[PDB]
This record gives sequence, C-alpha cells and structure tokens, in this order.
Amino acid sequence: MKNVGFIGWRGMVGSVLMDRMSQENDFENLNPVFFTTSQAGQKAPVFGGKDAGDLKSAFDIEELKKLDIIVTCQGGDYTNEVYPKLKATGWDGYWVDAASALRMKDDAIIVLDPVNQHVISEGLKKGIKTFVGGNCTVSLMLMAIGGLFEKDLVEWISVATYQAASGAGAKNMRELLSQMGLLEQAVSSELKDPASSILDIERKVTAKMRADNFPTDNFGAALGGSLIPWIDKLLPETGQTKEEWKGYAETNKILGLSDNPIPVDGLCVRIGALRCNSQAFTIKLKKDLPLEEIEQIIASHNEWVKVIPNDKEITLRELTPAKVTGTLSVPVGRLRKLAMGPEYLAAFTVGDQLLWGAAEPVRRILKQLVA
Amino acid sequence: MKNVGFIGWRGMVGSVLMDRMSQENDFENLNPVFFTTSQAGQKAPVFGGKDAGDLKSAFDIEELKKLDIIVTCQGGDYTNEVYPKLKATGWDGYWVDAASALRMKDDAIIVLDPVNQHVISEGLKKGIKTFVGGNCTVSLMLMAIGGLFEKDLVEWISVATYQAASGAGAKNMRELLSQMGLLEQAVSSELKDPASSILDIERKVTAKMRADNFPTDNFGAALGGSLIPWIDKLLPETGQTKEEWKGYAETNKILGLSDNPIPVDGLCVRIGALRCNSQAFTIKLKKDLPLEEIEQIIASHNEWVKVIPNDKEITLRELTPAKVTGTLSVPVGRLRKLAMGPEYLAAFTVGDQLLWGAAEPVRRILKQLVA
Ligand SMILES: NC(=O)c1ccc[n+]([C@@H]2O[C@H](COP(=O)([O-])OP(=O)(O)OC[C@H]3O[C@@H](n4cnc5c(N)ncnc54)[C@H](OP(=O)(O)O)[C@@H]3O)[C@@H](O)[C@H]2O)c1
Ligand SMILES: NC(=O)c1ccc[n+]([C@@H]2O[C@H](COP(=O)([O-])OP(=O)(O)OC[C@H]3O[C@@H](n4cnc5c(N)ncnc54)[C@H](OP(=O)(O)O)[C@@H]3O)[C@@H](O)[C@H]2O)c1
Ligand SMILES: C[As](C)(=O)[O-]
Ligand SMILES: C[As](C)(=O)[O-]
Repeated sequence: MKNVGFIGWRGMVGSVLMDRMSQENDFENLNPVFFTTSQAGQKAPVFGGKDAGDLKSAFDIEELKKLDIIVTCQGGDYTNEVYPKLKATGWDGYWVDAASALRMKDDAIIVLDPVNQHVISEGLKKGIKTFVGGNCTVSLMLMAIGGLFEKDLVEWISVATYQAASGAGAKNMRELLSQMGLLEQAVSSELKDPASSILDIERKVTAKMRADNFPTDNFGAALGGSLIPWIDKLLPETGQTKEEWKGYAETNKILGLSDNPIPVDGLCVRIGALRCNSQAFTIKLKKDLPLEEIEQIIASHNEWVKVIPNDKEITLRELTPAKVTGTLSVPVGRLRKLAMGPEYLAAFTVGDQLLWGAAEPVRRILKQLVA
Repeated sequence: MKNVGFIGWRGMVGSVLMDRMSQENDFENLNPVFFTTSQAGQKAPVFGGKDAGDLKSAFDIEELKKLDIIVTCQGGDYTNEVYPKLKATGWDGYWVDAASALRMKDDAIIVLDPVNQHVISEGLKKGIKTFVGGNCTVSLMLMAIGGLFEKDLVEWISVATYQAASGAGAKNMRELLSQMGLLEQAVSSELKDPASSILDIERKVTAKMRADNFPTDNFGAALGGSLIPWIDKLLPETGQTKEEWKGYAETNKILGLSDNPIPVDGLCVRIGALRCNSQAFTIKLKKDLPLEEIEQIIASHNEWVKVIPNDKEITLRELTPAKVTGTLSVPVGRLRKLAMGPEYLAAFTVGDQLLWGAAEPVRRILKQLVA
C-alpha cells in the first residue's frame, strides 16, 4: 500500500482530519507514518487500529523522501521550510497541504472536488503533484452557491462575512470564551436582579470590555460583545486585507477562470462565533430566472448544500452556527431578488470552517490519490 | 415656555433620552409633564432640577390634550392606541415618536436633521405636526454616507448588517449576557488548562448552546457564540423581513425621494454585540471618482461622521462596537474601490443604535420645536 506521511496530525485541523479519517476508515488502504516537530521517538498514536512505529522528525528529509504522499496540517511556516528542501532532492511524491503557503504556486492545484473535480483530474494527468486546500471562506461559498458558477450564471459576487474565532486559531477561540465569561461576570448579580437598570448593566459590561485586564492579546481588540472588520494583513495596492483578496484570487483559480475571472470582493469581519463562518451575498446574475429555479440549481450542485426556505422559524433553526457546527452540512437561505433588479440575488450561508473549510477537501484528495 | 409631556421616559430608549437631555440642559426651555402607563400618582422623575408633581396617566386624553408637544418612547402599541384618540379631539400639537408606528404615515416626517433638515423645514411650513425617528440602521447609514446622497452620487446600495442585542430590547441584551456566561462556565476549568483539547472545549460549549435549558426565549435561538440572519417578520411580497424592507422605504422617505427611490436592499443579521449596529456596504456610485474625493465628500457632510484610514491598527481601535458604544461618533472606514469596477465602493460603518439610532434624532427635533 502507498506510504503516506502525516504532519500536523496533532493540531486543531489535524485532529479534525484524523477523526474524519477514522469515521470513514481512510487508514485501511494506506500505510500511515506519523511525524512530529516536538515528540520524535515517542509512541505514535493509534488510528485505524494500526500501530505506526515511533514518531519521526517532520524535518527528516531522508524519511520524508521515502513517502509516496505527504499530508500536512502543520502550517505555512513548516511547508515553506521543508517542501523546497524535499523537492530539491528530486522527490516526486504527492504533497497534500491544508496551509495556504503553496496555493498560488504555478505547479499547485487548489482542491475542492465537489466543485472543481475536472480541474483536479486534469491536473493529475498533466502531472500535478501538489494539492492544497482552499481558503475556508471561499471554499464554503462555492459549496453553497457552486451551482450558479456551474451554470455560468454569476457576473460578480459582493460578500460580507461573519467569521468565527476558530478560524484564527485554537488560542483565539479560547480568548473569545474568556471574554464572554468576563463580560457576564462583570454584571452577574445585576443580571439576576429584575429591578436593575439595563443602562447600568451596559455601562459595566462596556467598561470591562475596555479595561486593561480584558484579554485582547490575540485579536488586538475585543471580540466577545463586539466585532473586528479586519482579518489578516493589508494589501497596499488595492486596500483589501489578505482574507478579502482570497475571494478573487482563489475562486478563479479553483474554478479555472483566470482567463475570464469573475469579480468576487467584499469585507471580511470577525464576530463572536466559535467555529462556523457565515456569509451574506449580493449575487449579480447574468440572467433573470425564477427564484424557484435558482434554488433548484443551487440545491442540486452537491449533496452537502441545503437550501433553507425563507421562513422565520425554519431559518432560526437551520441557518445558524449553533446548528451547523461540527456537521458537513452547508445551509444557504434568505434567497430572494434584491431591489436593484431581478438579476440581483440575495443569499446567506453558514458552514463549519474546519470541515469543508479545512479538513474535508484534504481528506478527500488523499482518498483519491490512494485506495 | 412650552408644555411638553414625556411618555416612555422610563424604558431603555427613554432613559437614554432623559440622560442626553439632562446633559444638554434640554429641560430649561420647557415645562415638563411626565406620564406613565403603570405608575400614575407616584412621584415624577426630577430631571433638569425641575420637579413635576405626580405621574399622570399616559392614557388620560384630557391631560394630553393640554400639551403643546408630546414626546414618546413608550412604543408602537401605545402610539397606535392613543394617537388616534388624541387627534380625534382636534388636538393640533406636536407628536414626536421613537416608535416605528407612525413613520410611514403621510402626516408624519421621519427626522434625522443632519441629513434632512430641508424636509423638516418644508414639512413644518406645510403643516406637518408629527415627527418620528427613523429605523436605527437606516439612520446610522445616512449619518455615515449622507455626503454621497447629498452629492447625488448613489445609484444603489447593497447592505449586510451586524446588529446588536439591545436593538431588540433590554430583555434580549440580558439574555445575550446570560448566554455568554453559560458558554464560558461550561468549560471554565478546561480554559485554564493550557494543555486541554480545543475540540473537547468546543464540543462542550456547543452542547451547552444546544441544551434545552440554554435561555433562548427572547431570541428564539442562541445568539451568544452564534448569529441570527433574520430580524422582524417576513414580507411575503418581496421576501424581505420588515427590518430589511425599511432600508428602501425609510431611506427614501427621509431623503424625500419616495417618488424616485434609490434602491437600498440587503440582509439584516443579529450578532452578539450589546448596543452598536455595524454595516458592510457595497455602494454603486454614478460616477468614477478618486478615492480621496469620495472620502472628503463623506467626511464633510456632518461633524459626527469620522473617516477611518484603511489601516489595521486604526481600524481595530476606531471601527468597532467596543469603541463607539455610548458615543455620538459615526466612524466609517475600509473605504476602497471594489473588484467589480471603479464605480463600486466598499465601506464599513459602526454606530450606537441608542443614540443617533434612537434618542438623538428625537432629542434634536424636540429642541427645534421648543424654540
Ligand atoms: N483554524 C482554522 O479554522 C483553519 C482553517 C483552514 C485551514 N487552517 C490551516 O491549517 C494549518 C493548521 O492549523 P491549526 O489551527 O490546526 O494549527 P495548530 O492547532 O496550532 O496545530 C499545528 C501544530 O501545533 C503543534 N502543537 C503544539 N502544541 C500543541 C498542542 N498542545 N496540541 C496540538 N498541537 C500542538 C502540533 O505539532 P506537533 O504535534 O509536531 O508538536 C500541531 O501539529 C494552518 O496552516 C492553518 O492556517 C486553519
Ligand atoms: N432598543 C433600541 O435600541 C431601540 C432603537 C430605536 C427605536 N426603539 C423603539 O423605542 C420604543 C421603546 O423601546 P425600549 O427598548 O425603550 O422599550 P422598553 O425598554 O421596554 O420601555 C418601554 C416601556 O416599558 C415599561 N416598563 C415595564 N417595565 C419596565 C422596566 N423594568 N424598566 C423600564 N420600563 C419598563 C415602561 O413604561 P411605564 O413607565 O409606563 O411602565 C417603559 O416606558 C420602541 O418603539 C422601540 O421599538 C428601540
Ligand atoms: C484561513 As487560510 C490562511 O487557510 O486562507
Ligand atoms: C429600529 As425600529 C424596530 O423602530 O425600525
């Protein structure tokens, strides 16, 4: 069986990949070899009921060179380090990555098979050996409205995101939780007392949120009870942040439309959600079609997207992070025409950023590479 | 000196108004009369160092009929009951309302004087006697980009909101806070153990958020750690919620363009913030102007709007609910041209929903009416 190496299997994304792989018995048709950046020699974990020897150093090129496929969830720093060194040896195996590091490489293909399988297979024949997961937000967007691009109905998409703390890292999720606790703690008794003044409570919660002893070390500002309309670094040439820039760059590379690119732009905002990224869309369509047809085109693209009817009770129950968290479902709703015209479509979607937005496309390309 | 009655002065919006009036000495040039729907006969609040006798009944038409101006923050059900009975007596004084009830009536003007003083002035001369504050998000939007409408540069605006808990009520803010506390408490110990599993932490928080005992009666769903992409009731004829519908309806009546409406549409989403409504805009301009000119036009409209440089550090410091809560500042940043073209402009704004979104416009028209 093909020898597959796993790097970053212990991380947050890695842990999700391991769990998903165990659920689908992905360890059956492959020989697993586990690496580490801090536990070399130690006893390798037990997945798929198998027993790898001891953890090998993720930096041992000779060891890696023996592998047919490398699946990494370690991070960009690691990849930019080892990858060039491994290729420099002549190694011709496959490199499956969850980090963005190699996404825009001329010899790398961004994978999201339920959306761009043709691009993938084509790359495979062509000799492409590097496959990278796409930006979580772009991935979730395409899993929700892929049918529209599939039908070549999209002229341009305007996006406003509602991104979870989890997308920034495990330490960021923990900071959000700490902030939420401190906010309630600041007015614990006042909340219990029905006679208390709501303005008195707000004043106290706002003061705590602005206090020096309020944990903001990771976001650079309060997230719980607030929001941050800026994610990643600035791009001086356009004014977009790197997260916003990915919409255009990655959507078109995933779909293979670099020759006739579709404008995808907007604002990415971080909010107090744990691990589900939500998005509001203003989709300018190339033609005016019945809303019911639009819905079917969307719902039939893949089996994970789930159209949520534009009803209050149903929306509150199905189109929220609280509902989607930990599932492979990609609900999209609030679908209707906008006032600008019949070609303007409104849509809101929610999706788990660690599954389709991270571990799932990786787990899937791997399965396709092996048995 | 004019006789002015105050209704709903005890609630959340009413309290902020009383606060602002006390700070601005708005009671000096008027004779205050306080009413109540539940505490008639009890001592009135002594704002402005002035002392009214006892609370009068807000349902006493004979007492109301004696006033020159009635200022109410009581609510739509109150107004819909009393306004008709009072006007039926032939009463011809001024009615200033914070509730949406009379907003779309032809004998009423939606007031936001920094934006439509001309409408207010024309209406007064025409005989209009009813002034109503506009929807909070619409008001906050115009305070931010009124300069573009002032120059007739706006073709249409696509909106995505991030609305706070207080926008729905004092009960809802309290529920949000209680929810936040419960979420952290579910993993209090794990959070202080730096070696604990993040996925274990998230599964526990999510489980709590999904527990029947999780307090969700006010929102009908979890808000803390999540979001609710639905505000108000559904309008079957367009697919919009009443909240979303107001963008087109109120923006245009405020601007006096109900005859030739500028399309303003989008999605209104509730998030876990206490009292600031934020909005992401995609503005289709009529002309292709340099970014710097657009900024000058936006900044020059009024003294409260504040253009925030498209810089990360400044944005995290100035463009957030944490910074603007309790202030009259209306920051607008992330200004840049979008990928769709040089006529497409992006912008993100944040504003306190209880000030410019509620009490401030009311407070201002009252001052105009009393002198
Ligand atoms: N966060 C998201 O929502 C998201 C979404 C899509 C893609 N990604 C990307 O996926 C890659 C990995 O992200 P991540 O958030 O999974 O990184 P992470 O949680 O920090 O894990 C990465 C590595 O940190 C090391 N580590 C040190 N202490 C650890 C501990 N106590 N528990 C677990 N691991 C520990 C592990 O390496 P050793 O075992 O060798 O020590 C682990 O492989 C990044 O490139 C990221 O950008 C993230
Ligand atoms: N919340 C916002 O951010 C916002 C923004 C824009 C517009 N508005 C609108 O402004 C109007 C009032 O909203 P609101 O949020 O201020 O309503 P509220 O807080 O419920 O106050 C309304 C009334 O409820 C009664 N009440 C019962 N128990 C009370 C208590 N424990 N404390 C204070 N009052 C109590 C009071 O009437 P009595 O004293 O007669 O008993 C009070 O005047 C509504 O039409 C609302 O839609 C609200
Ligand atoms: C969240 As990314 C750095 O994998 O585009
Ligand atoms: C903020 As309203 C409910 O008076 O449109």
